[PDB]
Formats: sequence, structure tokens, C-alpha cells
Amino acid sequence: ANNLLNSTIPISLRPTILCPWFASSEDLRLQQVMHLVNISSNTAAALPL
Amino acid sequence: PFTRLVQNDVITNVLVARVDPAQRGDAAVDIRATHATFAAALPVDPAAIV
Amino acid sequence: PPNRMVYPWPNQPLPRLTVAPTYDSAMSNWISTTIAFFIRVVNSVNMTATVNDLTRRTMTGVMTAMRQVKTMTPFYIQHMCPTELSVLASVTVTPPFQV
Amino acid sequence: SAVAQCQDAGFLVPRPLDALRQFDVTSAAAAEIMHAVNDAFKTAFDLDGALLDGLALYGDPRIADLSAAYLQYGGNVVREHVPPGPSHIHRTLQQVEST
Amino acid sequence: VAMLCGQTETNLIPSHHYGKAFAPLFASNAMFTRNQRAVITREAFVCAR
Amino acid sequence: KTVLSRGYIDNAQFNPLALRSNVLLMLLQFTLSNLKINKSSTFTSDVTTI
Amino acid sequence: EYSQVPDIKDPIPPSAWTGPIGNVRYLLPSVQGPARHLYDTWRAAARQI
Amino acid sequence: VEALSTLLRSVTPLVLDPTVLTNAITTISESTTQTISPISEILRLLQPMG
Amino acid sequence: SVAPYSRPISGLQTMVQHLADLYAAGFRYSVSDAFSSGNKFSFPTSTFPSGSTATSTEHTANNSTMMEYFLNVHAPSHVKSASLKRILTDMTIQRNYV
Amino acid sequence: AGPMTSDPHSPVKVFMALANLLAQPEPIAIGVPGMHQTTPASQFSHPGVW
Repeated sequence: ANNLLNSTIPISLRPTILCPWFASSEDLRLQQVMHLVNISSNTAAALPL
Repeated sequence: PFTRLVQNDVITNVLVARVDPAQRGDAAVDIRATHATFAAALPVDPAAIV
Repeated sequence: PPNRMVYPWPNQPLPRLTVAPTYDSAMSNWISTTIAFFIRVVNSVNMTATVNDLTRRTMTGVMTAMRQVKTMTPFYIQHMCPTELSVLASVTVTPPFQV
Repeated sequence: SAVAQCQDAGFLVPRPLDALRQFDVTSAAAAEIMHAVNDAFKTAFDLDGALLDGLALYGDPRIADLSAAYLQYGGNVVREHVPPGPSHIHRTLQQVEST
Repeated sequence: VAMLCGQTETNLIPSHHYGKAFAPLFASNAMFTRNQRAVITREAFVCAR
Repeated sequence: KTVLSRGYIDNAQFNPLALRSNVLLMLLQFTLSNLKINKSSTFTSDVTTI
Repeated sequence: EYSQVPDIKDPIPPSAWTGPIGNVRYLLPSVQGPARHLYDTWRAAARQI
Repeated sequence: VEALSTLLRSVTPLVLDPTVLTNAITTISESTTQTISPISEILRLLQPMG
Repeated sequence: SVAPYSRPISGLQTMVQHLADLYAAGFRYSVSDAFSSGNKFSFPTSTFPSGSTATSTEHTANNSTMMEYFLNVHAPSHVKSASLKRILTDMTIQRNYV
Repeated sequence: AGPMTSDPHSPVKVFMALANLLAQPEPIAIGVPGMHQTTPASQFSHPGVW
């Protein structure tokens, strides 16, 4: 958010949390390319974006 | 990249390939002959822009 | 000469159907070079009277698509068709007539 | 990996099962294998949208590889490659095959 | 079109397919009748000449 | 009979020439079917003689 | 007047449609001919709308 | 020529199917009143000849 | 078939969903002619309403579309006379058909 | 409104737009043969025609 909506967390024990929510850029780069492969390269692809 | 008035730097094509050209032996060929091309354009109106 | 037949294309025995013979055939070469040539044709400066940028890319995309799609026809011509012609000529009632 | 192993020395993958016979190596077989894998993952993880599709657009997964580039009128090219990152399941599968 | 669409079958064994397809072709006798007719043509030609 | 089998071989047969592919695909399903987490559960002491 | 129904000399085969979207079916890309032309034209106009 | 051609078609393992080709092309073109003359020949090409 | 699911669709598409349902069901008219005697009834038909100028738009659109395809695609692929082909080409609806 | 668009050829199109109106009193040279100062400005969509 470009440092807008600054927020922070409390400071206490969080024993058993797990948040598998992330990936490397290569994953993102790969997915982006894959996304570009599964479209008709005419205007039909661009317009929704 | 946004090029500006540089004739030699005008980007004519954006390309993507589904296969490795080296396997096909296309290693020395024009890139346009080996990669797919995007083609989409939107006809905006100057009057609204102004 | 007797027991012989001529053929417009080069011919070779039937290999394993792996990737290399799929794309190395003379006919495939003819297709690849030809489409490559017409691509720089349509992108020539002279086409501007009719071909705007959008059309130019559109035509380009069509040609490269035609070039990229797999086809076994060139392989069949170079490695399998001569076998079929050879056997058929031996049984048709009218023998081949060639120059 | 799966498509490569059915081929002969395709890409640069390990081949623990190479002792087993696999006669057909045609592109049709590769497409069928890729569809099988694509369906398997979609089922296992309950995916919804298109996944791994479009690679068979030209109909030969045996040489499937991703890359992007753009060209300038001056003749310069960029040719950016997009290789996959390291994977866990792939390494796991090798142990299964070896076992 | 034929040059560009060259699909092939899934379990293609050239030996099996060719042998299966060529076997009926040798059930004919036209090959021999051709020879016989040619021989008669020769004798007719020579005598006519 | 995952692949290369359906319209080609009898129900009672198996395709000896496509064995490596079918074996590989079977193992793949084996792998995917086990992608889970070994969650814990209730432990108790044993008060019996055993 | 209303007892008339048009007679189509080459009906669209049922295998030319995709799976349903609740009521409608999209047209398969592999299908060509005048129907394809009609489909694209209306689709393009729908996009603009 | 006719007899030989019929025999060849009846004996070859080759299969002619313009499906993948149509799919690839249709990802680029569209049959609309605009951009029709540029692609008219392509439509003629892909038209089912029987 | 392997990955069915449900997703939202815009109101326009919802309109189409119902509109297609109606068209497939066919229009259901009810006749109540007064000149005849005690004979009102109802029967459905696929005949488009076409009661006023609001129908001219749809028919004119389809009319133009089929004609354009005929001129540019069907006719050149099918006609025989070379002279006809020569003159049939270089012709388009926007300056040859209304 | 020229700069607001992403088209690389927009500056030339802008320049030729005025050049069309001034073809009578103020002539200039056009490089590629077959193109004239009265050519529709929107056709200048190729880096080689600047």
C-alpha cells in the first residue's frame, strides 16, 4: 500500500501458526507466462484487463 | 520499455514461444518466425482526452 | 533403368519415430524457409498503403502459427511414402511410366 | 519429467525406469501423457481454471519450453528465458521410481 | 492443408500396419494376366507387321 | 491401462510395449494420493498388564 | 402463416457445441462455415457493447 | 491416377485432420466485418472442403 | 467434464440466460379473432414477433451478415466462371449492398 | 492528445496530420517512394516511413 495504512502486530507467543501464502518470483514469472499462453492473442485477451 | 522518438528502438513486436527452437533446429532463424505475436489495439478518441 | 523409380524428394529408410526426423525433413525445411521469407515480405515498408500496425502483427501471427504447428506429412513423404509407392507399383496392372 | 522419461534421453532428466520398454514415442503419446498429468493435478488439488493447457496448442509437448522476447526496429532482440524453479514433488517422484 | 495437417495414429507399428494392409493386395491375379496379355500383344504385333 | 490402451487392447490383456509409461503414471497417482499432513491425536497411558 | 418451419440443408451437428453454461453452449473453435462467421460477428458486437 | 490415388489413400497410415491447425489460427483471426478482406483467403483455406 | 464448477455472471449474461430459455421454449400466442365465432385458442410457434420496426434491426443485421459471407467466402470458392470471379472479387457490402 | 497514447507512431501521425493541410504552401520530402505529403496521416504506421 505504498506505506499507507500502516499497521503492526502484537508481541506475544504464537505457537503453532502456519500461513502458506507465498512464492518466489520465478513462480510468479512462470505463472504469468502460462497465463499469456492460454489466451487468444487478439483484443479479446487485453480488453478484460 | 517506453521508447521515445528513437527510430531504431521502436518495439515492433512482443513475442512468446511455446517450444524450444533449438530442438527444431531454428536456432539461427528470425525471431518472428519462431515466437507467437501479440496483436491488440484500442481506438481512443482525442476529443475526450482533450 | 530397370527395377528403378525416380522421386521428386530425397528418400531415406524408415527410422525410429523420434523428434529429430520429425523436423529435419527436406519438405519441412522448404516450409520453414518459405514462411520465414514471406514474413519479412509482409513486414516490408511497401505494404504500408494497406497494412497498418495491427494488421501487420495480425498477418505475422497467422504465418508464424502456420509455421509452428506440428505435421507428420513431411516425415511421411521422406521416409514412408516411397515404400508404399514401391510395393503398389509391383501389383498395379499398369506399370509406372516415368521420365 | 514424465514426458521426457518416456522419450529416449529427452531434455536432461534422470531415467531410473529406463529398463522398462516403451516402444511408441510419437507426439500423440506425449500429448496423452501430458493430459493425464494435467488431469491428475487438477483432480488432486481441486483446481478450477485452465492449468498447463495451451502447451499442446501446436500438438507436440516433446519440445515444450517457455520463453518471451520483443524486437526493435534496429534489429536488437532481448530473448528472455523463463526456466522453472526447484521443485519438491519432482524430487520425491524420483525416489519413488528408484524404490 | 494436407501438407500442414498430418496427424498419425496412437499405437502405430509400421511393420504390423503395412503387413496387414499389403496382404490383401497379393490375393489378386492381375499381375499374371497382365503378362499373358502382353505376350499376346507381341505375337499379334509381329504377325501384323 | 492409464494410457495407450483403451481402444487398442482387450480387457484381459495388458500392453507390453507401453509398460514404462503406464507404470510411471500409476506411481504418480500413488505420490499425489499421499500428499497429506500427519496430524497428532489423543495419547493415553496404558493401565493394563500388557 | 405460422405453420411453417425453415428447412436447413446442413444442420449444426450436436458435437459442435461445448458443455453447457446453465442454458447456453459456446461454439467450438474448430467449426467453420457461415455459422462461424455469424458467431464471430455477433460476439464482436457483444464485446463492444 | 485415380486408381492409384484411391489405393494410396486406402493403404496409407497417414491421417489428415485440420483440427489443430484451425485451433491455432483461430487464436489470432476473427471473422468480423472489420478485418475480413485481410483474412478472406485464410477463411477459404480453412473452409471444409469435404 | 473433469473440473465443473460455478462462477458469477453479469446481469447482461443473466438476461441472455433467460432470453435463450424463452426462445428455445418458443413464443406462445393466443388468438381471439372477433370475425369468427367463439373460437379463441392458443398455440406456440417459433415465428419471431416482428410486429413493428423494433424487429427490423435484428433481421437487417443477420441479412447483412449472411450476404457478406456469401460475397467474400462462399461464392469465390464455389463459382465457376473466371470472369465472374474476377468481377465478384473487389466487391463489398458497404458499397455494393443495402 | 498525442502523448496520452502508447502508440510509438503517434508523434509521426501527429506531424503528418498538419503536413497534410500544408501540402500546398509548404512542401517537404517523404522518404519511401509511393507516399506523398497528402497521404492520409493515419497510414504512417511503420518505423521505416518516418
